[PDB]
Amino acid sequence: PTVVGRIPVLDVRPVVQRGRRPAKAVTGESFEVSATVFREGHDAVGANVVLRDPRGRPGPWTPMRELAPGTDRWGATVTAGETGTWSYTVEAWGDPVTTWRHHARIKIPAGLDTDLVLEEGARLYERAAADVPGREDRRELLAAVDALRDESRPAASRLAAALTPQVDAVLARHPLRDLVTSSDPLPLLVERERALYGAWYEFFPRSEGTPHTPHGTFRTAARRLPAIAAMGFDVVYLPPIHPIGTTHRKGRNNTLSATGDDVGSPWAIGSPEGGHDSIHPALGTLDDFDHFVTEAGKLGLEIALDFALQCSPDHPWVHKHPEWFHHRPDGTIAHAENPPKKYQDIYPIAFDADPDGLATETVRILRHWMDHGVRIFRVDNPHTKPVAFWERVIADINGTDPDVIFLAEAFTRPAMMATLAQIGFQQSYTYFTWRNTKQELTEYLTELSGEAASYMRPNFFANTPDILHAYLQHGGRPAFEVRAVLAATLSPTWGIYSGYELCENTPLREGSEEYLDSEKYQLKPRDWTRAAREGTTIAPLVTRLNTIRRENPALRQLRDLHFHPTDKEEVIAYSKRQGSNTVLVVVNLDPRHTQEATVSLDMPQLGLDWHESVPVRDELTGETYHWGRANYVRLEPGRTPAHVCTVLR
Amino acid sequence: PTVVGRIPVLDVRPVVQRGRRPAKAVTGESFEVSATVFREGHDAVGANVVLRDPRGRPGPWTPMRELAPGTDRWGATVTAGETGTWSYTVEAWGDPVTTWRHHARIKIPAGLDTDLVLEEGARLYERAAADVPGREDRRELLAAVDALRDESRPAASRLAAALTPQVDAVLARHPLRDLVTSSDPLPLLVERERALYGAWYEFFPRSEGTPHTPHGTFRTAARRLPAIAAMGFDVVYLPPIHPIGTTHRKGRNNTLSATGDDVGSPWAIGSPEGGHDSIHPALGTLDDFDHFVTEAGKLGLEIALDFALQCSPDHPWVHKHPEWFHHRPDGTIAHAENPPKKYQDIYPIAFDADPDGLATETVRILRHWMDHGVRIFRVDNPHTKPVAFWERVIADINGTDPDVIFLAEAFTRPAMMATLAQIGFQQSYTYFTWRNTKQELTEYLTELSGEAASYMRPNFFANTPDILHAYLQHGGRPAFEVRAVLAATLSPTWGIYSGYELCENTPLREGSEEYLDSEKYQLKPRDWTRAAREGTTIAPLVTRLNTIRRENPALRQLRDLHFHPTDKEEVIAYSKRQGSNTVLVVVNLDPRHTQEATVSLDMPQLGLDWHESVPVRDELTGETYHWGRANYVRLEPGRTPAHVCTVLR
Ligand SMILES: OC[C@H]1O[C@H](O[C@@H]2[C@@H](CO)O[C@H](F)C(F)(F)[C@H]2O)[C@H](O)[C@@H](O)[C@@H]1O
Ligand SMILES: OC[C@H]1O[C@H](O[C@@H]2[C@@H](CO)O[C@H](F)C(F)(F)[C@H]2O)[C@H](O)[C@@H](O)[C@@H]1O
Repeated sequence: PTVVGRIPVLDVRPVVQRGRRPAKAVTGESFEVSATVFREGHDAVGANVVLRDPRGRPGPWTPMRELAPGTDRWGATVTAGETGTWSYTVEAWGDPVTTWRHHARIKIPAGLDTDLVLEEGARLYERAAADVPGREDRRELLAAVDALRDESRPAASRLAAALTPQVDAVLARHPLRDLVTSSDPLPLLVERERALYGAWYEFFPRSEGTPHTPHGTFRTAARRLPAIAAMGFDVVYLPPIHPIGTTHRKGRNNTLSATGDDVGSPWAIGSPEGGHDSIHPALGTLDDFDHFVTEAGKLGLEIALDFALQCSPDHPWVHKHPEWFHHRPDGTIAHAENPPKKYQDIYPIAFDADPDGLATETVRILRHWMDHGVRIFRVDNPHTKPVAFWERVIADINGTDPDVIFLAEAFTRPAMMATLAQIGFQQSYTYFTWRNTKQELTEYLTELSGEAASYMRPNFFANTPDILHAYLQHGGRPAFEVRAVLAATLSPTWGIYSGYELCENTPLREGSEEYLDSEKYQLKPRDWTRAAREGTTIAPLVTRLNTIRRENPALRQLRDLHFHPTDKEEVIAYSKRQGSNTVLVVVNLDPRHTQEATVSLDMPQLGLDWHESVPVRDELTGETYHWGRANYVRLEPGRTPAHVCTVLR
Repeated sequence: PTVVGRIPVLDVRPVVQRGRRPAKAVTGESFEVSATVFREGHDAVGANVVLRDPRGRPGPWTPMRELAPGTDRWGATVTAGETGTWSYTVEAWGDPVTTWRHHARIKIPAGLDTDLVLEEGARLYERAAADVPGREDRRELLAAVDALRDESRPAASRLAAALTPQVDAVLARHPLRDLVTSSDPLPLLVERERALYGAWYEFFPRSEGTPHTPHGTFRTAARRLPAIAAMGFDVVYLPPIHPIGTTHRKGRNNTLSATGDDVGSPWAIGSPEGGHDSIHPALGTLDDFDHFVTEAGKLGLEIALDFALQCSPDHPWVHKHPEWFHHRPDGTIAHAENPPKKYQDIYPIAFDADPDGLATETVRILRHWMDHGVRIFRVDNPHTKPVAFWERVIADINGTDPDVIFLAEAFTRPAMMATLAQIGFQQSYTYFTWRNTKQELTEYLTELSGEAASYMRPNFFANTPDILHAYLQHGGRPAFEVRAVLAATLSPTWGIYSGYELCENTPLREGSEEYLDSEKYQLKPRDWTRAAREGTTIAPLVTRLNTIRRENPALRQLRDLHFHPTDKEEVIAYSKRQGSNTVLVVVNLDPRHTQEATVSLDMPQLGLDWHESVPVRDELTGETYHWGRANYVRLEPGRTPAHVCTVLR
């Protein structure tokens, strides 16, 4: 038994961990299946992709083409349908009809062995007709056969009868395939739309309180939900909603000792009041939570809860399950770290004394919140827990509830980030916030939209409670507008942390990416009404970007992305396409100076000829333009961060 | 059962077709095994390579190192021993001692609960001691344990006692490994030295005849062997030695009609005198062949026979096995092509009617010649036969006779060239002859010496009966000198086709790569004795190159090769290393003009400091130099084509 088949079909992609983990897609998402296909001798090959659904049913006829001359690399686009575990194969084959046509087209005008050549053509078309199911199609081919054999017609006429468009149509759909050879099937995990596409909004319920009761509840925080939905978001992500420890509770601005009314960090989970399956008593009850979830649902918002597998020193687990922690010789548990950051208010979990107990309890907790309508979890720092632990937990949860989405908050080295996605995380945080120059952005998104897209779905948060980039610090509102445009148009999933709209950008100190008076350690009431009235919010820009995304399919996918040359380092241009929808974006990365540039569009990449010019509408302003191979732009920060254009019919 | 283990160890390389074919080596050859290794959290990892021989026996302790900071890619060099099928795995582990040392070196000077840190180190060293077999090593570690625990001593000195070199030595030999995780085993095929290293000489026995009998015999051809051994060759490759057909026999200079005593192409195999298992009547008998093989052995020369699976029209197979050929509707068999080259004198084989019969007869023929001492086969145009056919044939033969070496003469596209090597071919012809500028050679050898070396062993023929490159045509003798130096020093296997050393360079016509009056179609008597007497031969240079290769282990391997910058386009520099042997080569690629250049060596790549300088000897001349960071060279065509220097010790 040979490893290589009759007609070699090798190195089928996409592939994850040599086939041990599935490649990823979502419903309706297109992606390219490719392979290395060739044969011995000089005759032609063909190839096609067979995508099988969870019941094993093959999809449509999907012929491949060679992707570049001389490479023997073949590819075709396939589209994922319903959710579940799919599989795909590549089939390679001798293509004798293409070979014969190429030869016949030369030998017949030349008068070389024309009777022999034409009879050879007849015998091929006969064999082709054998595997054709439709009688009318069979007759079309038999007609070509009989004309090929009609020795009373001129040679050129006999040949032309075999090359009609009606003949071609039958053969494109039902080619004569010699020596059909398959690859072994590769697995494909198809998940719901929201795993790839969605806009995310993060906020702290406790900050949305009242004059008499500053600490918000689920009842009072539910009042933010309409504004969040009105901005076009689809997911609300909440920091931990559990009780917060008192022992070593942190004070305002990440100081070591809390005083008086200090609320502590939500990530210091657990107290006598309860742990990960409990509600912070100042937020209300489980019933209040259900109400909040119902109200979010009515507005088209899904809740994403923070899952942080760690404990305050006051968490029940500390005495109920001591072996879930590493104890030093004197009995103490060292507080967690993420150097040079220190987390004195929490203990990390130890996994090697009782991995089964931890896993059982972890999925019990997740299933608790799932029963209260939470189908998305934002997983805090998963790279500090064992990789195989997440693999097991996610397979367990998705085994009964495949719609549950896990988002990996792993800001770490590339190997770990990729692995966490590959072992099951539906979504990943990225390096987005640390990619701000044109080169950084171009390089990173080429990586994300390239091969990584077969296992990773990026969630572009333009800020988070722990990340205020110096770009925003130094650039002010024009920088906030640029990052929102970039995040919203470069990834099918993006997000902001509340306060981004107001352009909050005062850091803890120079050189830090922490906010001053961080909301992690104090209530932060914000005057939303005033900001709206005084126009000191970019909420209208955020709203518009999400509307443009909702209306343009090209912006709801990841893999089709192309960067176009510009003659200015500060100006970046790119396009994305999905079917007949084409979006073209031009961004001035300079938040402080006006930039004019020439944008030289890669026209064949837009599916246009170099001479052509197309109508475009800038969806940020309503202005229309006619663009071609080279277009002038002038972008004034404060007035215009970018052009976000749809190509018009 | 999770796909990732406790400590992630991923993407072990080398790997060939995802583990379905083995990576390759030869006895004594070193190469890097690598993997992606990391863990959760911030603690240290360690890794090591377990190389197992054909009987399952593990090699010595082989710890890996991270190859580049922040990449989590780890590697180690291993060395292949005896021939057979080996396996390798990578083991990954938590390295608690490295972790503890790093923490202790910081915390002890700062006075941060030092009693606790030191008691944690004592318990680690206690664990580490329990496993060490050596009783002297054990008491050394437990001595450090006691020092660590002596509370009556200063903290710094308690720690310092755990960091002594004699403690380091023990733990380098027997580290404490936590949570040991292993990759799945990958296969390694180890083959004999000749598969990677050897110098080849191609000649036609019929051309080495006599005045009274111009058509050479095996007995007269044997008298040519001493001069071939004296040039330092190891392998003598003979074109087909079988009867040659008369039907459509080609005439001199590849004319379509043979006349009179035209001997025809040896590749037009078969007549009623016999086929692939027979000897051409004019060469003699099988006994004569045996004499020729015996004489070759006496001189340290192995025979490589040409295997060409194709037939003249007079081959007995044509009527005995008509289904081994593709017939046209009129019953005729179209002659072979390799467009636009036409081979009117032969029929190609068809494989899909009786593949079992063809495979069976093929290995029978090979085994016949193997019984007569032929353990190397040069396989003619394997890419016009099914890839799976060769995979089967090569597995069948190497199954009983693993020492047999197959060389693929596949001048074709890269995917097929690579696949043929991957499915079993021990050696491959290459694009070498069409790589003549510094960039071409640099790029091509970077490819060959990189990842491809895990499955492909290159045989650098500077010429063949079908390839007289324009570089040789225009450059004359000095060009022949350059190509010999390049071929012999860039690859551990190289070869020439006879007449190369006489600098035969007259093309069939301008822009052709065929020789005028090609030996493929006529007897080519060469007056070797006169060429030697008159010095009109570069045989002494060839002899010198082969002696240099025999005396310098660096030139007998492929993977270690580094190119060094020079400030002249026409001058190329490179180095190769194997243990303490280093060879530095500088070549003037201009065969018509003298070239002066500055050669800026990458001293770190030579294992030297940037300021340092080292004694070298140019093994072509005997002249000694002192070379360092930047060296002047002056290379003069016909006098000094190159420097071939060994670094002196
Ligand atoms: O309360 C513990 C810890 O909470 C925050 O740190 C978070 C950290 C630990 O869970 O994990 C991620 F990095 C995060 F969620 F992004 C952080 O917010 C506070 O920053 C930290 O000071 C506090 O000690
Ligand atoms: O005798 C047939 C054929 O022999 C030579 O061609 C060889 C070819 C066909 O076997 O395969 C390789 F490419 C080779 F061995 F390198 C060729 O020498 C002659 O060139 C050709 O003219 C002749 O018809």
